[PDB]
Amino acid sequence: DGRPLAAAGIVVTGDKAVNIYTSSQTGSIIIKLLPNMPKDKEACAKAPLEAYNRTLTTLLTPLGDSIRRIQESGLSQLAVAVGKMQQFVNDQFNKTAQELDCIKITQQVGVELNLYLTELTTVFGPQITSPALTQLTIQALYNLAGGNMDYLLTKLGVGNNQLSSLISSGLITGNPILYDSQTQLLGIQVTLPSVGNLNNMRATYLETLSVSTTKGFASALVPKVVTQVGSVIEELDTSYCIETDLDLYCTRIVTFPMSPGIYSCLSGNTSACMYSKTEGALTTPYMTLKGSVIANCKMTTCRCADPPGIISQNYGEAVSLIDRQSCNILSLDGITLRLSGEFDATYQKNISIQDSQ
Amino acid sequence: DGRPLAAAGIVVTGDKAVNIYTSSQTGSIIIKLLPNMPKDKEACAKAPLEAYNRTLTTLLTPLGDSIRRIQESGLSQLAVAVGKMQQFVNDQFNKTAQELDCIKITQQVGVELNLYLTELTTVFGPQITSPALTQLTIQALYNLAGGNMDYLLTKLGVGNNQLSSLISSGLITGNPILYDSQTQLLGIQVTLPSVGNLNNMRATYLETLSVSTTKGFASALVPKVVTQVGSVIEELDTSYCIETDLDLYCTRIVTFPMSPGIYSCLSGNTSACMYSKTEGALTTPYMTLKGSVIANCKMTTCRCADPPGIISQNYGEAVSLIDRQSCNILSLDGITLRLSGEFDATYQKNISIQDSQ
Amino acid sequence: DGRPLAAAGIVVTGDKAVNIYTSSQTGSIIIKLLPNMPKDKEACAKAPLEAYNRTLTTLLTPLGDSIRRIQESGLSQLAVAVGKMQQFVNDQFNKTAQELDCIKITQQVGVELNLYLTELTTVFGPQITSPALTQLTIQALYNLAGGNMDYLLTKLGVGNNQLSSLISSGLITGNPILYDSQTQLLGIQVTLPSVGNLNNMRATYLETLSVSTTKGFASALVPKVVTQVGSVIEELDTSYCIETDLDLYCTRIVTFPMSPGIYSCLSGNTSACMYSKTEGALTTPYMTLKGSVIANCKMTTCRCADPPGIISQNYGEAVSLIDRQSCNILSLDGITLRLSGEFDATYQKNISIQDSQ
Ligand SMILES: *[C@@H]1O[C@H](CO)[C@@H](O[C@@H]2O[C@H](CO)[C@@H](O[C@@H]3O[C@H](CO)[C@@H](O)[C@H](O)[C@@H]3O)[C@H](O)[C@H]2NC(C)=O)[C@H](O)[C@H]1NC(C)=O
Ligand SMILES: *[C@@H]1O[C@H](CO)[C@@H](O[C@@H]2O[C@H](CO)[C@@H](O)[C@H](O)[C@H]2NC(C)=O)[C@H](O)[C@H]1NC(C)=O
Ligand SMILES: *[C@@H]1O[C@H](CO)[C@@H](O[C@@H]2O[C@H](CO)[C@@H](O)[C@H](O)[C@H]2NC(C)=O)[C@H](O)[C@H]1NC(C)=O
Ligand SMILES: *[C@@H]1O[C@H](CO)[C@@H](O[C@@H]2O[C@H](CO)[C@@H](O)[C@H](O)[C@H]2NC(C)=O)[C@H](O)[C@H]1NC(C)=O
Ligand SMILES: *[C@@H]1O[C@H](CO)[C@@H](O[C@@H]2O[C@H](CO)[C@@H](O)[C@H](O)[C@H]2NC(C)=O)[C@H](O)[C@H]1NC(C)=O
Ligand SMILES: *[C@@H]1O[C@H](CO)[C@@H](O)[C@H](O)[C@H]1NC(C)=O
Repeated sequence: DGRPLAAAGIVVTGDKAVNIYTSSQTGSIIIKLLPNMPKDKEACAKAPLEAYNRTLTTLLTPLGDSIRRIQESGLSQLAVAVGKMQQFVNDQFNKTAQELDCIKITQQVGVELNLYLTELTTVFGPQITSPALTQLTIQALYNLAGGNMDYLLTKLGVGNNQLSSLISSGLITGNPILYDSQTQLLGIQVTLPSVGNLNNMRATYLETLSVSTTKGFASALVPKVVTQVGSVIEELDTSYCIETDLDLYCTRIVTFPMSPGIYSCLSGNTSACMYSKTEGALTTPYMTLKGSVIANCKMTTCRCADPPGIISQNYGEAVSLIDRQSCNILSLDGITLRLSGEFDATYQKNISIQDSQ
Repeated sequence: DGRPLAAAGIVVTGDKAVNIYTSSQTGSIIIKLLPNMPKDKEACAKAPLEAYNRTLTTLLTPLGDSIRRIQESGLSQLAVAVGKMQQFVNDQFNKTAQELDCIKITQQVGVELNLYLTELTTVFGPQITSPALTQLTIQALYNLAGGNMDYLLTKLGVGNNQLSSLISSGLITGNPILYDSQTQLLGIQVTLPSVGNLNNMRATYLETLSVSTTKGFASALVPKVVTQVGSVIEELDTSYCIETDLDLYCTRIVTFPMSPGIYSCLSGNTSACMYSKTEGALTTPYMTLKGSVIANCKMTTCRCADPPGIISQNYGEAVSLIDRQSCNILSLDGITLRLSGEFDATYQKNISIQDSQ
Repeated sequence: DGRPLAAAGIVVTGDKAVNIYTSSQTGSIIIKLLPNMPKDKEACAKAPLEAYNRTLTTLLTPLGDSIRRIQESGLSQLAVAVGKMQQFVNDQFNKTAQELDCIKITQQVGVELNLYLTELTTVFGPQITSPALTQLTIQALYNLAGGNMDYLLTKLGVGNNQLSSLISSGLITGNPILYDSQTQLLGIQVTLPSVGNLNNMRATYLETLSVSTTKGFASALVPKVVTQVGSVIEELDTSYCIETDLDLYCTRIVTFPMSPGIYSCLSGNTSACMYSKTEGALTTPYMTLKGSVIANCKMTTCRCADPPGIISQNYGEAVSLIDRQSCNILSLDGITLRLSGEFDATYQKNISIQDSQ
């Protein structure tokens, strides 16, 4: 649509793609809670494994239960000394020899065992923590697509330029359907969608400030969201769509035709537009948008606190932009928005080993 | 309601129960961050404990802070050698004897400790992580109910058939209200609802495809949601209800009467139904629904690329109901949708010990 | 607004402040996954470090991947025995000596290393888990504001009495934008608002019960949400606002004027109020509210099961409140709610060390 209509008081808040989808595809992820241990060097490993396999059931038990409830619905003489004493220390040192191995080995098994639990909870946290559907971690999906993400999406329908969008959409969800307390096995059931992107159709979001022109009583009449494919341009009933920043995942596409004037305006012309005054006294002659503020500097007073100055707008402008680069600290008769700022920080740890005696 | 009206163009997207609820019940979970240690074996335990108790405060300090901020508002001669040498290795080995014990005991205490923290954060993750109200993990609800779930639900009003529903609802939440940094004590305050299920009442969500019948311009006129108790059938104002898959958790029940024609239609008859044509050119003739895709295959070609052949229909039917069995790949003109798919995967870890000497 | 209109059937569900906001401020967190280790005492720490630095990549690799995808778019003789024997046990014990140290040190480096991963995932869980925008944990904000929470809120705009609110708002979000697998460095980009609290303006939520007065058909006509600055009282279009419990974070303040009758009513007068009867047969004559229930105890028989009694209002009252203090178990012809009740429990762990020999 462009923004010549900006001068008409019509501000474009957003433009987005449109797609039809279905939660038809499906999949299952079967988690193996007890890691695959090496053959027999367990006598040592038995210690930590127990602690682990314990919290494990201390954790999952409830999740399991719920799953159920839901589903239901003398040189010669003394020389003897050297004989014994010598053989003895050998035996002792040997005990100590391997006695240092078990420790050395359990030491490692525990740590590895511990890493796995936090890894596990990090990845399937949602599922581990609730019986209902839940968003899937980026890790989970990936594993599910056996590291071959290119493959999965292609099956799903979207391209890379729709991954985050898809993710945030909250369409790819999963849930715990099985928990073998004895084998320590967890069965999650993912649910993917089959997005089918329409084409060359884009929904466009519209917002309107109280412009004067006709009079400071003016406020153009247009819909909130309109879609269009070619010359057609009808009002889109978004009620049937999940709406991400970039895409619009709709189950259906119900729409409505609009006055000929409306079309005429929204499409290049400005005059066609029909203002009016439903607005109340208290309505604010400015609005926020993408970390910026679009305001009818004529209707009020655009005072810029940082670069001192009044941000005025001559005729033809209809509405000013005011953003990070134009001004740095706006003030619109009552409030004071700060249009710029930063913060940096680092998160890190310093380990401190305590020597011993 | 049934589906004779499917012939009329009235597709029924869903049926759900209805219950009034009140966030009146309440509870408090008081966590003890430092595990109950055994009395005396400490000297060894102090090392790991310190580290843990350290990160504990590193994690909870901020959370603690916010809570405040929020609330404000020679046979004889050489024989001697054997005497000393002997007694000596005895003492030394004995040192090494118990010196191998501490290492063994802390080795254990560390792992147990470490596990408890990831357990702790998995269970009370939301709470530990934000001062506001947050969904309760299944594990926490359970603990709170002292393992006796049957008891709790009984008090909340619901039965097992509503457990998943409730959890999904988001009505059961908790928030931190206490954090003794010295004692290492965390105080969560749970808030449970008091759902009182209405009886024999059921809301039914309706949707409508552009049927022809009257002319390919047709499209029945009916509410989007209607509740009913026996012969009574009015429009439901869902604005006052958390909407779960199987249940509707409302705070009130606001409804409106409908045209006698409407009641006639929705209730068996089909003739009473009054169509119209408010739809626009771009409105798609096929909606989507739980994996399948209902569509007016009369209104557009429904080619199925998998088992080939046009899914057709004719007279009396109204709309096709392309299912997964029926077809594996729809093609409603311009947009091909997968209606079936699958994926499986396994999550498991292979520990890999290292040896010593 | 008060409650003299409570006699008119107008119940006030809530009162909230109003503020303008703009996601203009921005910040960046840069995590260091591998802790700062001590100089050359690694030989020992190398073992656990390996495991840790492994699971790290195991975890972050997908996240790192998605980020890319998105961004692309004989006294003399035997005396000799004592000579060697003695010297030997010395050397041997000494090995055992320091062989007991590495085990002591890695014992620690492990636990520390293990905690930092769960801490890390606890803190930047959302960010680690998804490439899209996600709520920031309290611990992250804190860190970002260098422990100096007061300064931050000052820059953002709200006061301490708006922290809880702000967090809940969900306006403060962050998202990964960089994962240096080699250095093991994560790069989160936070986004904070710049709420500019409007002043003395307040949005008042209104709801109405079917009062009789006129007749058990009455049902006053008033908006759902009205704002008011001084004597002005127009209807608010909350459409443009995030709605917290305490605050209303809007992007704009659209409003509409209301009949002079309306104004007259809402502002003290009761008569001016224009009732009607759009209500259906099935509409309930009582609502729920913050753990209590406002009801027309004249329309239905209000009976308190617990403290027995027939809660009943009287001419001019028009409605009743029924608190926890008032009653414990309310009964509204059909349903019974638990206006009160509690639960308490504790969560804690008991470590059980295993002895050795
Ligand atoms: C490694 O070096 C960093 C330097 O950035 C150290 O960071 C500092 O450590 C303190 C203590 O953990 C951090 O937390 C503090 O917590 C108290 C709560 O009692 C709070 O009042 C302080 O405001 C602060 O948040 C602190 O953020 C941080 N300070 C600075 C100037 O960096 C880190 O501790 C070192 N690693 C280790 C293990 O010591
Ligand atoms: C981990 O702990 C679970 C907890 O039960 C163990 O599972 C039980 O195993 C015993 C013996 O194999 C069975 O009699 C039980 O029926 C199992 N389940 C329950 C609930 O008791 C599991 O064997 C443990 N795994 C390891 C390696 O120790
Ligand atoms: C060294 O040898 C033994 C073994 O430790 C000592 O006798 C006690 O034995 C019991 C049972 O194992 C242990 O609980 C005690 O700790 C041992 N005491 C000591 C001091 O270790 C014996 O007393 C020791 N003798 C020498 C010379 O060190
Ligand atoms: C865990 O760490 C906390 C924080 O350092 C310790 O708390 C201190 O405890 C001492 C003794 O009770 C008090 O005098 C201080 O006032 C406490 N400081 C804070 C900030 O609470 C706590 O004692 C440690 N616990 C253990 C078992 O090590
Ligand atoms: C942690 O693991 C990563 C990946 O396994 C290691 O990264 C490699 O680092 C070497 C140099 O040390 C580079 O030559 C490789 O190209 C890196 N590979 C990848 C995939 O990044 C990293 O070295 C490990 N860090 C430590 C301290 O062991
Ligand atoms: C600690 O005691 C409680 C008793 O209420 C018990 O339930 C719990 O299992 C014990 N802790 C451990 C780790 O067993």
